[PDB]
Amino acid sequence: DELEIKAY
Amino acid sequence: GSHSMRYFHTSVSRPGRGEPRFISVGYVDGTQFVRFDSDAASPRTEPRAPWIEQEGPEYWDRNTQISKTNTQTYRESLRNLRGYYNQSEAGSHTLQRMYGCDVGPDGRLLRGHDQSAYDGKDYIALNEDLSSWTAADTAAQITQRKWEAARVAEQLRAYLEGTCVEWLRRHLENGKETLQRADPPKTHVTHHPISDHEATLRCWALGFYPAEITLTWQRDGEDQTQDTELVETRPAGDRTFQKWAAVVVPSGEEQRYTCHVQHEGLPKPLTLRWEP
Amino acid sequence: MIQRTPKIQVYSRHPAENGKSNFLNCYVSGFHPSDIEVDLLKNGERIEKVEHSDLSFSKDWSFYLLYYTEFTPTEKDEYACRVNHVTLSQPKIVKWDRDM
Repeated sequence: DELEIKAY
Repeated sequence: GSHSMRYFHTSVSRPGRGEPRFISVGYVDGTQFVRFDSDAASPRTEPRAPWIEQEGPEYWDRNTQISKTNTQTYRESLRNLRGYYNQSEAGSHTLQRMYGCDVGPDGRLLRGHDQSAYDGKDYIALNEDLSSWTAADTAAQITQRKWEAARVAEQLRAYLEGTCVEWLRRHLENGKETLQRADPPKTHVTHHPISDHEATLRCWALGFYPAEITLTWQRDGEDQTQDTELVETRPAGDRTFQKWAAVVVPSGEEQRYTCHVQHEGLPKPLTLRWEP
Repeated sequence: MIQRTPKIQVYSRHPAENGKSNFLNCYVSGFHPSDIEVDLLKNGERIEKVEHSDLSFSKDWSFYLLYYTEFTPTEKDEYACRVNHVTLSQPKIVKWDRDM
């Protein structure tokens, strides 16, 4: 799976 | 030998032409296996290698949701970075991220990666410790503070040491016949006179996988780095790669030049000469 | 904005044999930003429905794409790749040479 990233 | 799973994220704003496009492509080594494109008619995580197709609907649904969420997150982030750099709303900007894991022959984690760039320049990167960040500038320091405050490095470490390597090992097994097969280069040397004084010797490597290769020319047993023209390794479109190396030699001195080839698919390194 | 102009290579998937169907490749790489226009040309005219790879990038952040199409090379036919990018004032044409 991919990762759900956090906003910069 | 060693293996990697890497995802490559590109988000591009386009003021006056809608919201930013987000595309994610996933690779195991040099083999792409998934894509997601926010501009598609119906954006979905889609298979791009045959061995991934066997994954059930749960895989595709789960990854599609992640990518749909990431689309919005990257758009939010592009807005934020525009402000961090005091940039106009008129200009187009690019946010890229590469992340993933490397494992050894034993399948154990060698290291993880999470690097970002803005407008083609390093922006912020997770250090190899998977616990701290390197911010390129004061804008990126804002991101770093947000991520430090919110435990982002910890999330990345957990992902990279867990989910990432677990999925990489699973992919490597499902696609073992290709992902764990090194195809050697087919090699030959061509010759063409430039003038009465000189000729080009070009050493070819075709049909190899993976892309990593060493192609060098020696004269009298010594490497000819400065005088060698190396083209960038290029994809053939059948999973394999191509490369050549060329040196300009004085007429009649051809046999003083040897091309050397190292590649994983070779039982032994090769030494080639022009065979007239 | 520092932008990077595309490198261009035009070549065949398989070794060229006149009258034998093959694939014509135009590999554009090293460019930034990612928007780029790539045409494959047969005797100066644009080939229709050329396919391409999904956008990705190299370790230095520069983008690469492979554009490709079926072709059957002959002695007479000329093939080329025409590339436009924001870094280029005019489109750059790179001819196919079965020795490169």
